[PDB]
Amino acid sequence: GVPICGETCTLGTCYTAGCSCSWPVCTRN
Repeated sequence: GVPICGETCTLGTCYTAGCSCSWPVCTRN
């Protein structure tokens, strides 16, 4: 849930293992 990954889930993909792809943002827990 916390956006400490700083990745956009726009393409439906996150590089940070553990981060959820909460379109359009990758959030970890």
